[PDB]
Amino acid sequence: NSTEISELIKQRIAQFNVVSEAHNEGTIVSVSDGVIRIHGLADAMQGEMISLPGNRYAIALNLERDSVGAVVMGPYADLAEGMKV
Amino acid sequence: EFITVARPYAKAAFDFAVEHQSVERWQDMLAFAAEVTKNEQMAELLSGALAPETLAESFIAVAGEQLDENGQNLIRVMAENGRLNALPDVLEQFIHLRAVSEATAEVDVISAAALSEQQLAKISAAMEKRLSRKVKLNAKIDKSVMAGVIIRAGDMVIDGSVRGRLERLADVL
Amino acid sequence: MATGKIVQVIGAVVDVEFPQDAVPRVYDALEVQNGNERLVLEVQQQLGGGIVRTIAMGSSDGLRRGLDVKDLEHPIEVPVGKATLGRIMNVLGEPVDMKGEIGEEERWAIHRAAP
Amino acid sequence: TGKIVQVIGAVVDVEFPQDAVPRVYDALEVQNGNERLVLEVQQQLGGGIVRTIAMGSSDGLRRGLDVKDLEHPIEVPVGKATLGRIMNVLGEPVDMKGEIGEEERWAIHRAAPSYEELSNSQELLETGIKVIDLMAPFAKGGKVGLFGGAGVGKTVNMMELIRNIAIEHSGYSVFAGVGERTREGNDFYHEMTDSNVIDKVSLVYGQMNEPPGNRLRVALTGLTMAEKFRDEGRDVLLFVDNIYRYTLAGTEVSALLGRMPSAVGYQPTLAEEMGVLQERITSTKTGSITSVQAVYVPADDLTDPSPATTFAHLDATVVLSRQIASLGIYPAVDPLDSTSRQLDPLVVGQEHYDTARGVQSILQRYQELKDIIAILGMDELSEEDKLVVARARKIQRFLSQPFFVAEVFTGSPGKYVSLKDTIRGFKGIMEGEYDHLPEQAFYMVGSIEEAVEKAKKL
Ligand SMILES: Nc1ncnc2c1ncn2[C@@H]1O[C@H](COP(=O)(O)OP(=O)(O)OP(=O)(O)O)[C@@H](O)[C@H]1O
Ligand SMILES: [Mg+2]
Repeated sequence: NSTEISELIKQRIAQFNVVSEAHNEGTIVSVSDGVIRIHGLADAMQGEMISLPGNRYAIALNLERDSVGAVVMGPYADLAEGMKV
Repeated sequence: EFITVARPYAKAAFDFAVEHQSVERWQDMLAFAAEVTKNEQMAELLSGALAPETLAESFIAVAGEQLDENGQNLIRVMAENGRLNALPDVLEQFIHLRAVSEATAEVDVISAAALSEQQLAKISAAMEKRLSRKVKLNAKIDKSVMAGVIIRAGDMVIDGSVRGRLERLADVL
Repeated sequence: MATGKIVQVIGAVVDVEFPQDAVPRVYDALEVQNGNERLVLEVQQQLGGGIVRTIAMGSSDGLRRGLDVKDLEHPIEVPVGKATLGRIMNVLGEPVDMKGEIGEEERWAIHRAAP
Repeated sequence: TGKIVQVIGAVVDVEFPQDAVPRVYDALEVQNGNERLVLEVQQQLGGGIVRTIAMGSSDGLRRGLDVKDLEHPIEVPVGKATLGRIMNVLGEPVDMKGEIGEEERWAIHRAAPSYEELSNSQELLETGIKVIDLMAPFAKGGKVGLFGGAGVGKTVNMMELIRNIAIEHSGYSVFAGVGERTREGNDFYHEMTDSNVIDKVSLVYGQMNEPPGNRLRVALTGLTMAEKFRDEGRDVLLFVDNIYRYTLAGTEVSALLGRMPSAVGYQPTLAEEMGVLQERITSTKTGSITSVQAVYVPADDLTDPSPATTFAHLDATVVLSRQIASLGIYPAVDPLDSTSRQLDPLVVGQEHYDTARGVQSILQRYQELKDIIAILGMDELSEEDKLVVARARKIQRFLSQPFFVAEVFTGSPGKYVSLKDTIRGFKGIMEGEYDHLPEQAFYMVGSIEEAVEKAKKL
């Protein structure tokens, strides 16, 4: 009765349109003092240049289990939680 | 590990299920809730920093086999603290507390070869007096022990294997 | 229309939770009804989950959890120009002397980039 | 089989199936772009997660990369095949020549020799340096430590010790550069090749440009080569360019490994990390190792935990002082802090012991008088105190010596001074035979006869 409920789970997640973010893309989780925490970016690599909204970049310093720690190469005050990167 | 944080939720859920005499349904609901947590897209959703209420309401959407009045309350309570990942451990602790409440103990028996029914009966009878609980034996005979038998209940272990005797004898060196 | 609600008050540090699609940016100004007066809060950090962390520009006493918060979308803005001459103002640009309202023509945000 | 799950600076976490978790200190392999990166296992976390330190640049590593598990620790070539070649921390050749003709490879993590195997020796090893062999003589097979700040001259002294000691030692030698200048390594290699002595020296170089893992593990490779040469029954010489960098690399990587800071922010395992490395450098009944180690002193604080821990592991300690170096006195050895286990009347004999203690007492009295001299000036001193000051200054000048390796700096030719000449000269100075000479007569003179010859022309 386990395989059928697992495939029912897949059917239901398909029904309600919960889906993972695309690789090479992520969302800003938090902003403080120029440090940025980003969710997703499953294909990011250490030291990569992450393109932000506008025309500025962040440098990936930490590849945590659930997030990427980055520092903004410029003014950070305009960034907001939930922005796509 | 979520072992320590799962305990209060498991205890509360078990007490509630006892007061409503619905333990089996709760166990099934907990198993279902533990399965959806393992979904690959749901895992990414749970890892993301969504607001507790939106994540909860999205989790309830993927479950239609939950007793809403109580299961939804459970999920929302765990969601408000971000403990949703603890569900696979809440299930295990719920099972453990149920087995303690029913005074029933699982026992694993390991030997070089399959045992006879009479030996199994004597083992079960001895273990029931040792634990003062009902027992349910399972046999997992092993290729490496060449003689004897191992009896494990909880974490107490009784060893009569010849492998154990060989190593215990060399220790006298 | 106020959109946020206070969730923590620890001394001068006030945490406010906003809907996930409306989280104010850093250095923006919020305001709340602290009894019979408007209290301005300056955004310092954007925490995860729509919670923002702010420094109160005034007395924090009397704040309840769950109070409505109005998100002014601009940073702290003060009057500028000839009208300010001879006038005493606080950090918020409100007159501290009893000499009435300032005949402002413009209000400028205090946080701006260097030349 | 493995999957990378975290990348934090030099530390990489890898997940394995729970039935195949690699042991501690196992070497892992991962393809990083167009090159192969080796990872060394440090800690076994729960759930099949293992924490590793990258032996190379960790940038460009993605999550989810496949990691291959090698079933053995880092193993480096050993034996005569390593003679005359420059080798990486991983035991790879770094010179442009071909592959190393290895016959055997050894794991770099090894246990110290047992208490029974240890051997005692008292054969004094002579050096050309007056102050070193006078105040802090050392025996064959012992440990020598050069303590100093930045720029006081640890490397110059070590090169002079190499030049002098290699004269009477015909065995093999190992030089391990840990976190020092690459330029100095290239210069040393070229000057070894020009003198045709390179074929007796094995050189392991991990310099400061390297990521922390190379600097952390490089010293163990040199130690393993030295141990291979020792167990063959030879007499080996080991030189560590800077032992301090090893602990510094440990400090750098410690925080990412999840260990709480200690003391001045050093790793809690500082003492154990230093001891496990130091204990392997020992002479044994099967063979002897002579070791010279330079020890950097951060911010000239001799009380820092890193210098403080090193003091107990060494047999002879030579302390270099910036204040003396600023006088232009070289080598800037502080004679009131330098000390050796060998300064014992039984081994060195009575005359050397008495001369050394007399010099030490005279200099201590001068240090005691200097505070009065600073305020009131020398005129207030008693007539015996003025004689003490005059003799102490002459002693301080005489400790200077022109080095052969320093000719590129001073220009003047180097000098080699016998132990007999230095003890005779210092005893003569303390007896007052040379009280008529000026101070400058003793500055940068090899022997006392050269001092009197310089006096004639002032
Ligand atoms: N015998 C000497 N005569 C003249 N100068 C000397 C002598 N010994 C050392 N020096 C001086 O010491 C200076 C620095 O020496 P060296 O490179 O050995 O220092 P170090 O202690 O190893 O420093 P670092 O911590 O930077 O590695 C040289 O510039 C040189 O002028
Ligand atoms: Mg040096």
